Amino acid sequence: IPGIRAQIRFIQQVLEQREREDTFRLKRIKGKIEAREAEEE
Amino acid sequence: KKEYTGITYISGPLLFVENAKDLAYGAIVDIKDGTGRVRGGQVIEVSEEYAVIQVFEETTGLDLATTSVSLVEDVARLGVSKEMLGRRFNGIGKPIDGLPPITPEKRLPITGLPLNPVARRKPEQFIQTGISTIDVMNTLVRGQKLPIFSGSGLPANEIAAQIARQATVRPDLSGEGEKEEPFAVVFAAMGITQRELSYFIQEFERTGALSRSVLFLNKADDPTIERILTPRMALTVAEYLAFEHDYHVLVILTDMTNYCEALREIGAAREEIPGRRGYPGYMYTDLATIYERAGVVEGKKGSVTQIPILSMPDDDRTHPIPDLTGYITEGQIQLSRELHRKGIYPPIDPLPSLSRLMNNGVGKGKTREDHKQVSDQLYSAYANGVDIRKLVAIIGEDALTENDRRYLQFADAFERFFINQGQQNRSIEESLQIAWALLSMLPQGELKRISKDHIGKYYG
Amino acid sequence: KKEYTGITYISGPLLFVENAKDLAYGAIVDIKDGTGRVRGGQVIEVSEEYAVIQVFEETTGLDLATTSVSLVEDVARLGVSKEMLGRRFNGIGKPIDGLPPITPEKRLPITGLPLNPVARRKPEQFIQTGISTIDVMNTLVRGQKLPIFSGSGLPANEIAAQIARQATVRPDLSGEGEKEEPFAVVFAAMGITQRELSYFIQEFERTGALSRSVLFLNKADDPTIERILTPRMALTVAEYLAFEHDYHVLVILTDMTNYCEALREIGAAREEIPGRRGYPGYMYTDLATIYERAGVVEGKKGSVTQIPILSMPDD
Amino acid sequence: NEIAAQIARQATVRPDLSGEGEKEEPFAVVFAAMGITQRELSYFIQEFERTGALSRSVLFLNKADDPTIERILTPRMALTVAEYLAFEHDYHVLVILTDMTNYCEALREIGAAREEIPGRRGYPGYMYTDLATIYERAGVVEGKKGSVTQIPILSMPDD
Amino acid sequence: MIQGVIQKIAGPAVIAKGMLGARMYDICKVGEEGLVGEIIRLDGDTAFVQVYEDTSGLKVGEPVVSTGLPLAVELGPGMLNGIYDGIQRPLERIREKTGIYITRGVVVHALDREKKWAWTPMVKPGDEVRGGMVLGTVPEFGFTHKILVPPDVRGRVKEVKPAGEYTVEEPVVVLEDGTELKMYHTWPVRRARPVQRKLDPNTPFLTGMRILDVLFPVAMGGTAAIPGPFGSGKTVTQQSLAKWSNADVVVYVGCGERGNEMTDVLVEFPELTDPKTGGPLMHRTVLIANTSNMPVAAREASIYVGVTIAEYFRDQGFSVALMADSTSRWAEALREISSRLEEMPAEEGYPPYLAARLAAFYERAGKVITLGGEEGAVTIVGAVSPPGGDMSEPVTQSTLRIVGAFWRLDASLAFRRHFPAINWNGSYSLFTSALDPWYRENVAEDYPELRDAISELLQREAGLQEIVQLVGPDALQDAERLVIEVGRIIREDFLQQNAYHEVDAYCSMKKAYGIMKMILAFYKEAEAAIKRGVSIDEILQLPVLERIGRARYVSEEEFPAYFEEAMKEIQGAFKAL
Amino acid sequence: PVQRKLDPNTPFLTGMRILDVLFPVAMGGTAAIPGPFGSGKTVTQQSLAKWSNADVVVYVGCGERGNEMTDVLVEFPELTDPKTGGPLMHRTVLIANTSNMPVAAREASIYVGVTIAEYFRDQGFSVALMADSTSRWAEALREISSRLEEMPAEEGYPPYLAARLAAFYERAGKVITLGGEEGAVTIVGAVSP
Amino acid sequence: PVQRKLDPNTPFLTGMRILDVLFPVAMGGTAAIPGPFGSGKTVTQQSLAKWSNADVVVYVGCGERGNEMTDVLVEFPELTDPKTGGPLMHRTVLIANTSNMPVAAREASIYVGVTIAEYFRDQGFSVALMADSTSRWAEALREISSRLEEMPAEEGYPPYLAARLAAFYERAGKVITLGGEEGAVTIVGAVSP
Ligand SMILES: Nc1ncnc2c1ncn2[C@@H]1O[C@H](COP(=O)(O)OP(=O)(O)O)[C@@H](O)[C@H]1O
Ligand SMILES: Nc1ncnc2c1ncn2[C@@H]1O[C@H](COP(=O)(O)OP(=O)(O)O)[C@@H](O)[C@H]1O
Ligand SMILES: [Mg+2]
Repeated sequence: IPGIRAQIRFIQQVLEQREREDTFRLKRIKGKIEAREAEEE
Repeated sequence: KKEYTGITYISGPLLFVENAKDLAYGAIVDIKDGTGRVRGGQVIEVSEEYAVIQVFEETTGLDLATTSVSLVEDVARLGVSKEMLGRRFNGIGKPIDGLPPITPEKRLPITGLPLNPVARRKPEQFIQTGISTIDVMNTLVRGQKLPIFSGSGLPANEIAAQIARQATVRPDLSGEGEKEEPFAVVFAAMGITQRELSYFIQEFERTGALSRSVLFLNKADDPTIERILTPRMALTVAEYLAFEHDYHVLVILTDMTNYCEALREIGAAREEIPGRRGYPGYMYTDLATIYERAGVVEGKKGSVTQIPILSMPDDDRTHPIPDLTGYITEGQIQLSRELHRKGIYPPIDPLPSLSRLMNNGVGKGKTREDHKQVSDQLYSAYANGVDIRKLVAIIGEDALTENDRRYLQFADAFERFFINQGQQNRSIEESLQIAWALLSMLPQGELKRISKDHIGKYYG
Repeated sequence: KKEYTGITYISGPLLFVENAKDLAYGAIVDIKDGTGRVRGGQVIEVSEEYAVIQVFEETTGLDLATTSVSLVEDVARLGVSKEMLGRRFNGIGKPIDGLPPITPEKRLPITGLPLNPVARRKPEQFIQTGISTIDVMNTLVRGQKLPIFSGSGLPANEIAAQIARQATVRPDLSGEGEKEEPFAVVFAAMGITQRELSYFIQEFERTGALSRSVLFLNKADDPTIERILTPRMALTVAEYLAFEHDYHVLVILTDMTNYCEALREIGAAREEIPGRRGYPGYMYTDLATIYERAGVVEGKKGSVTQIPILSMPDD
Repeated sequence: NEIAAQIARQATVRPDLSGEGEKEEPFAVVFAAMGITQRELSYFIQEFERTGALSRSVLFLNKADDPTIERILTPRMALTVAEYLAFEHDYHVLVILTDMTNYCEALREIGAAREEIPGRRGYPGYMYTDLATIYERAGVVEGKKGSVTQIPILSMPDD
Repeated sequence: MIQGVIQKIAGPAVIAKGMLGARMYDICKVGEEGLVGEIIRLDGDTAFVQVYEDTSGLKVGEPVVSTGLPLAVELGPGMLNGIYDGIQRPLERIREKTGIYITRGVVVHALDREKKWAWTPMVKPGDEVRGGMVLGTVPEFGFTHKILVPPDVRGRVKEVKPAGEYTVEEPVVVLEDGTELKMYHTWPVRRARPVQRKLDPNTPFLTGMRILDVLFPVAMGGTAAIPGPFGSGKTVTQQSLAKWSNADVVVYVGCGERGNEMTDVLVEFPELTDPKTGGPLMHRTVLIANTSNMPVAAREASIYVGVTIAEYFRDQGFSVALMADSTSRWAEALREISSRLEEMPAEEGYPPYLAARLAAFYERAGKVITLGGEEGAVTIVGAVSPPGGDMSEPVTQSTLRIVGAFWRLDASLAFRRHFPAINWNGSYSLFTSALDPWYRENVAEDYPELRDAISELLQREAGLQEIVQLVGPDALQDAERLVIEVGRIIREDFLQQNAYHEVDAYCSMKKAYGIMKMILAFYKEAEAAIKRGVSIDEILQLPVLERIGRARYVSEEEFPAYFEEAMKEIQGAFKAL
Repeated sequence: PVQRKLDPNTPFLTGMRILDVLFPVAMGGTAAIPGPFGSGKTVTQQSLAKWSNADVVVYVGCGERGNEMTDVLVEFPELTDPKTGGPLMHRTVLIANTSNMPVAAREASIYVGVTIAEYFRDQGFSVALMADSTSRWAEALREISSRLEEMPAEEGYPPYLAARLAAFYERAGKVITLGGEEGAVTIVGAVSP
Repeated sequence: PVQRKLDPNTPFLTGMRILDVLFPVAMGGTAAIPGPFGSGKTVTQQSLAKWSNADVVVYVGCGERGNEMTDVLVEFPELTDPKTGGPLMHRTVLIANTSNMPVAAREASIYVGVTIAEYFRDQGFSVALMADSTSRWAEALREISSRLEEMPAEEGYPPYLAARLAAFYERAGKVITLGGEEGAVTIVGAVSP
């Protein structure tokens, strides 16, 4: 029981890690597009 | 009318329109190509410079030169009437039955105004379904919403069809019930196979459901924004009927997961950051927007009952769609690949199925005397019968006593006669007497959650 | 005196000051709303076009007209005296006793400097605590740091208020010198329920360790900048009273998890990439700041011994 | 490295059971290395001089201490010569593309310098097309008795 | 005041032009309809209004005006018997005015403004007032009401009105500093009404059910938590500790939930009986209520509205129980209002400042003395409903870190018919020591020892029941059978309250201590009997156990005529045998 | 444009045991077959293409390896039609786009396979389209949407992906054509996660 | 730069029992020591600094305690290497970088250490190098790449960290210098995952 809880919790946290990376990257690319709307003039 | 030409930046499903500071936010436009063809679109993101038109269909015949856009119906509404009770539509609300399009009695906004909660009494009179394992163990009452957590490979749509064509309120258990009230079934289906749409029109037109059931069927190849707008149309028709003529309206929303994916696609299209697992952060309130428009009303007589059906992706309940639906609605019923591949229609195992409003809804005067006792007794009896059934693979049938042999024969006969129904039209009294015939297989005195007088008054 | 105005853009806890060139990176300002209330702020990201003031408190009712910004004390200094033994302070360090404010004796910066490692001796002498497994199997050598791990529903607060009072160094198990080295406990409460604050007040006043201790209680309904600033206040007063009076100060950092949620709460301002599970990746440098500030120095009899108690978020 | 060395030194097509007589031509090794360190390099070249294969082989060495972007050019430059020696001289070219993980890390670096949206675990989307245009320049053609057989060596990260 | 116009509308984010010099976080009526936005993220001239409601059908170049005040609440008389939304708009007058839906872009006031209350003055011209002092009483429902000067205001009082039958828009007094003072006043919701000092808990919040003050005290000025599953009856417990509390003012906050799980609150709570004076309980209970389809920031600031109204009642020297409902729903509201702000997420999906916001919620609750200088206490019985059911989620984690009394409710005990559903093997208090001198001085000098004994028994019973679970509860030995029977009668008698009983609705400390001493005397009398020479089962059939089983149903006004009588009766009943 | 669509009463007689008995495909219906690498997708599809009851088989290789395609081109004309006696390639129009072949051609290939199958269902035949690796078409959408500087949906596909996939799987369905006669397209789509 | 690199044939006698009985390191070879907190790591580094057969030990500790550095500087000038006599401190150049010192200096520090290692391998000395806690050097790379606003990949570590780390470890080996001496430099890299 506890080893399987530790494995499932570890997989949950590494998927949360992947999700934080990708929402960071999408925040960055929205910053890019707003910056490009500024860049055009 | 005026036509806003001089448009730049067509991109994907979007296009920009210069100097159109007259389009209000959320305005329906029609995009007339230079080649005489008209698409539909919705206006977002108006500015002083440019407005944004999202296009329903794919942008293919457009160009920077020969493009015009025209405002139509500056906030999206529909024309509503009562005569439309046999009329198929598709999302927008175009008739697709090849029959004369109706004239409005009213002109209602398709978005929902929320209910003042002080004008809602508690829902406490039942509605049968025909499905005995719904109407015995975990009932449905007028006003409640309860979803069907269907599997990804199970026959949900046949269940939607049968419950839509069979469920009728019965007032003769109440206080001298009249049948002057009609019963309107509003049936919305979104993101659907062509084959199962033909199945639905066959099933509705075969048993006279078509006389009293209005239909919003739109397909998968239809634009996704029509799948967003469709249950708005269904619920505003339901609200019009039930609260402007005091009807009893049962609404069935097929495949809320398709609504979810259309919401996620349009969020990522209209350029905003997704939240949990790539879903939009406003999915909870937008999902409450089309759940919490149901109920019963203090003073009025209407009753909006809401059965949504959602396909869980690969059978988890901490996926965001069943998490929000089980976190908003009142209970759930749940199908199972186990019992369906064993072979039983309908495939409802009840042991994770639960209403949270049966306690207020059933009882003497309302439906029947013994109803909750029968429900709890059958729940606990089938609960330990399942575990005895999986234990007996180890122990050996002779090595268990008389009483648990009776429990195992109870489970074996139970899943054959009570649940296994197919198309067998059952009402509530046959449901109770088959419940007592199944409970006769247990010996008396074992029925610890049923008081003695019901045993003496119903045993067989 | 020297009031910048001209606020172009206030977004969250951040605002942009036009025409700012005389300011400095890492300096402190006060923001003065027109109604008459100041707020602390920090000067980061200094450009020729504008300068980015991080607001410390919640922003409310600020404008772009009357937002008077003024530079206040370039290095993050603090007025520290000797006779702070036994007074409740703020998370900032302002007094909450009814007593008058202290005269300063050295306005030294609260960040501190790294010790030169060719000036540190080894931790080589002993201090007595109360707890027997901390005294025998574990051993609290004077001059190091050691944490107490704990759990969610476990009594660590009583162990804190216990080792704050039944722990004094034994000088006659070694040779002699027993008058000249008294004892002191700096007690920083990073994030507290009010009930805990009542418990610590009653226990310290009961045992009389308030005549030796110094109190940096958080009162954790205050804005998060006071939570993040109280450990450096505590260790600054500890380093002054340990390297200018040759004491042997034991320091209790109370919870450290309210600290780390304060750090992950201010960290989501610059949109820096979060690390493992939302903790911003420079956290190791910040804990290295507020841990390796302690240690022993040759030539002095000073020692700063750190006990950070931290619970796990889960076990 | 030792498995690749043994298949380099002692692999031979057997003509007799195929039923065509014989021509029994031995192989020709295109050994392209992308960030092998020094020890593997020593082992491969001493293995090749002990089996005597360096009179019929070519090495495109792009070591660990070499710069880190020319790894994108190394396999395509090797397989150009492989296509050449197969399809113009009727050979039996075997190509050892060592340690593709360093190729993929260099591809990740050039994909992340240009901000490009990656797929899974930070690798960019066009990695499929670039590993395709490395791999599928291999096979046999109709009529021409030249041929290319590849061993790419992967290093699975978390095995 | 500041009339600007709109230059951009993107969803609910309306970017407005012309409001240079406008403040931060104000009301900002939008358009000819007028929607209540809030002002974030200023930039040069512009201001980013976030609109609470759907922006369907607004155009560019439409006028937008501000108020200047932050998100406030209004305070005065007539607030009792009140039902509100999250931004304090009384839904009874809204269904009265504009139909059974809620039309977007409508405005009413919180107070009624058209009821002449009966003023009674209490200060004289020539006095001066500091903030927090009363200056006039109003009787509302026979509950006394005290109009305070709003805080951070001072001045010498003149133009004092005599005993007049007035409305809320008549300034009863003026200062000599300008500054008229009316009955109502407004207050910014995101901080506390400042008060001169708080206290430490030396008073037990008399819930009234005979477990959740005895074994699990909560200590008025304190803070509790209950996770509430379906199948346990949370609602009857909330009605019970709203009906039988020590606290004289209840603030119920439904911070967004299921609508049909809130219509029972709407149609059951005004037909309770206030069991002190006689009327319904609504004459002393403010009620905030939200569905799940209301505007989002209303659902967010709902509990701040509740806390600020409860502080307005604590500064009148009262005893407020604030019961909040389903804090995870409030976390969902905060999460959604975070995703509009494009914030970088946290552990599960939450904002980074969730622990800070729950700290600012819970720590605005304690036994406190007013600026007028008298005692009142605003304690919180706030709930939690786990969506996943797993207790590792950060909302239950931070709640279990911050609160001082954590209870549990089970689906198993109500399935076994145990009302209430409190588990005593997974719940915990922390208010034992701070209530220890009060218990010694006002209950008896052995009540902490006796609750130590019963806590030992309820540890011991589940500590030993594994061989009972396996072997069989007949063939044990002759001390452990007495422990099983004592713990079973502890369960079935000391724990089990039928709240719908007429006299068992309430349990003051002397009745609990009496039943408590009776059952310990039975234990250490029967243990003497079984340790001298006899077995257990002949003791188990006896009119003693009948008297303990009736001992909870005896009224407290036969209790001195029951307690020592049954004490000596058990004494002689085992002295004879 | 087709006259009318129907409900199917005719199976796709596969040729394999499980994929006809326990998991049937009706002749108008579609079918998806996901599988990890090294599992037997291509051999399954070639078993279908060798032994189905189709008048015409459109075989769409969208982003695959070349030896799969040349194996088919060598191996079919040496064999026997199940329906007629002809060489098996005479019932197969093959559309190929292997992995080294250029990147944006994949959307073109996957629409061209279904439109040639739609031409042959307008002749009253009964057509089997085995299209594999529509994941590679989603990945080509990732390719070109990555250079537009757009905001991708979940994991990196541009967000009109499922709209395109629904529009692709629309076109089957046992339909009565314009010239009175009836015909059918069936689709066997491989998805590679 | 060197004339030529040799092959490792002579063991770096690490001194401890398990580290040469079971899993030995050669004289030009490199070793990696993982291990979380509470698993020593510093007892082991100081033991390798005390008892080996090096000629110069370059102990480069980055992102590290101060007590370790002052431990090494206190207890070395009394203990004695097995070969010479005199203090051990006269063969150990140590580059401290305590974790409170400013974060950008670490990437200077590591290359300073390996440069000193090459200057001593050019003088006939079998140099032992101990690069302690290079995960903090990876944090330094993460901090400056996040200061400089590039793309992060795999938890913020910038994607050229493998190139930096490979060009670091590849400086070790067994060479013969241009003067005619032989030499070898070995690296013990302590990684703290
Ligand atoms: N019916 C079968 N009989 C024998 N071998 C098979 C059969 N089906 C598949 N295989 C083997 O399975 C392997 C998988 O081929 P492939 O279709 O490329 O896998 P996938 O496409 O699922 O990655 C093939 O090499 C083939 O030899
Ligand atoms: N700073 C940069 N310099 C060069 N290329 C970049 C840069 N940042 C991103 N890129 C990549 O180069 C591409 C540039 O796209 P863009 O200039 O919008 O259109 P085009 O594809 O015509 O160059 C993007 O797909 C992006 O992935
Ligand atoms: Mg495959």
